[PDB]
Order: sequence, then C-alpha cells, then structure tokens
Amino acid sequence: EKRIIPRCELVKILREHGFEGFEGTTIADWICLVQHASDYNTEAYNNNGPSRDYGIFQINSKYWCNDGKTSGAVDGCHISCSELMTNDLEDDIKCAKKIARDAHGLTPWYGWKNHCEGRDLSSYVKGC
Ligand SMILES: CC(=O)N[C@@H]1[C@@H](O)[C@H](O[C@@H]2O[C@H](CO)[C@@H](O[C@@H]3O[C@H](CO)[C@@H](O[C@@H]4O[C@H](CO)[C@@H](O)[C@H](O)[C@H]4NC(C)=O)[C@H](O)[C@H]3NC(C)=O)[C@H](O)[C@H]2NC(C)=O)[C@@H](CO)O[C@H]1O
Ligand SMILES: [Cl-]
Repeated sequence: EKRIIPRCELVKILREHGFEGFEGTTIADWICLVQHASDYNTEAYNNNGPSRDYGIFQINSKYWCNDGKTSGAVDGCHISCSELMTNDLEDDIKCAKKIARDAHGLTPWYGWKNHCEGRDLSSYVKGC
C-alpha cells in the first residue's frame, strides 16, 4: 500500500523534532535516507525472507520491532512492527533515534551509506 509524506512536510517534521545535529547528522542525511529506504511511503514494506523492513525508515524485524514471524529476533525498540506502518511518525521517530544513537550515526541504513553519505545532498533540502 502507499501513503506518502511529501518531501517538504518530512523536512519540517524532522526539523521540528530536533533532527539537525542528532548524533551529528543533518536534515539532508535523513531526507536522502528516507528517499532511498521507503521513497517517502509510511507503509513501505519489504520482506527479504529472514526479516522484514517496515515504514518510512525501513526498520528491521530481526533487531528493532517485533512482527512475530522473524526467527532469531530481538525487539530493540520494544514495539510491534505494525506501529511503524501508520501516518503517525512518533513511533518511527523514537525508534530511528534509538537506532542512530546505538550506531552513533546512520550506518544502519544501507541506502544512506550507498546513495547519501559523502555526497552533495543540497537537492533533498532546498526549495521548502
Ligand atoms: C535485504 C536488505 O538489504 N535489507 C535491508 C535491511 O538489512 C536494513 O536493515 C538493517 O539490517 C542490518 C543487518 O541486519 C542491521 O544491522 C545490524 O544491527 C544489529 C543491531 O544493532 C547489529 O548487532 C549489533 O552489533 C553491535 C555492534 O555493531 C553490537 O554491539 C550489538 O551488541 C549487536 N546487537 C544485537 C542486538 O545483536 C548488527 O551487527 C548489524 N549488522 C550489520 C551487518 O550492520 C540494521 O540495524 C538494520 N537497519 C535498520 C534501520 O533496521 C534496512 C535499512 O537499511 O534496509 C533493507 O533493505
Ligand atoms: Cl541539511
């Protein structure tokens, strides 16, 4: 299914949630991260087989949320994965902040490492 958050709305949400400087990250980092993870879809979903990724930050069921169907899992954010599939980003924000605090940055997100880190991210934050 699809329920998009537009780019500039997400920018405002993240700025107003103190994401600038969180664990040394930038707003642009998080926008680029979302574009490559979920394509701005709050009910983005990917079932890789061993684990599933949920919501706008593509949070993984092996480590961070419980979906009841992932073998060898731990639930680091102490939430059901279905909490991460809604228009209400509060649970996504809380959990992503924990993930980034534990890693002291954005390396848990493969899209960010592969398509954002060390690049010119001006386009993701201009024009709002
Ligand atoms: C198919 C595909 O590419 N899927 C993508 C998803 O993989 C990706 O979700 C991210 O998945 C990785 C790999 O499982 C995951 O990274 C692991 O995270 C755990 C928990 O932090 C690490 O285990 C910890 O290691 C630390 C030090 O690194 C220890 O101190 C700690 O004690 C260990 N913790 C526990 C609880 O076991 C793993 O080492 C680490 N593995 C790797 C290879 O990095 C990320 O957290 C997942 N990210 C998110 C946001 O959930 C998803 C997002 O990129 O995108 C899919 O496409
Ligand atoms: Cl920025």
